[PDB]
Amino acid sequence: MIIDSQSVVQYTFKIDILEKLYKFLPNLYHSIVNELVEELHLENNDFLIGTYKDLSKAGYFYVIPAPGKNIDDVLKTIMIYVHDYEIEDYFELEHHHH
Amino acid sequence: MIIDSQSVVQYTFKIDILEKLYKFLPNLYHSIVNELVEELHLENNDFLIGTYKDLSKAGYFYVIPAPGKNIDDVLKTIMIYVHDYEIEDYFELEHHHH
Repeated sequence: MIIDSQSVVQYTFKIDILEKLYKFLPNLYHSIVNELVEELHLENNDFLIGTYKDLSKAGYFYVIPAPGKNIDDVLKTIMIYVHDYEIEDYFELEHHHH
Repeated sequence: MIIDSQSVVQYTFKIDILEKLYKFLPNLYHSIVNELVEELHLENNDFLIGTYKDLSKAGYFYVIPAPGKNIDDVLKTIMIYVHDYEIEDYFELEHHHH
């Protein structure tokens, strides 16, 4: 059974480029964020990550590192996966939307 | 970047039959607990689980459910995997050790 409990930290990590993608191509944003979260979970066993329900927090992720896992290492891993989508590419065509 | 943080709960779940296995067949215990943790992580994406470094806590696991995940559901899942090892079997032969 459960015999004890203690507080652990849950971080809110803002990923600027994803928040901006959401503002411009929300549907693409949804696709990328869900593959991102799935792949991070499939390839990493030492942290939890997820989106928030509030759309005002689109682009923000909750992050919970396992005991003994360095939060800053988790962020580096998340960003490596994020950079791989080369989201910068999309903003180059945003002007067609004016 | 990190823009906020909050406290989340980390539970200590004692698994009696594993604690008892550790007391009698520590090496088997080590093998089972490490496959258990690996399989729970591979097949479940909504909670973190792990052993503690203190051997006095052998048989106890830290458990951190993702936001919105019901801790009691996590325990049921853990026990399903634990029961599958049929650890009761081992204690039947413990008397040969007297």
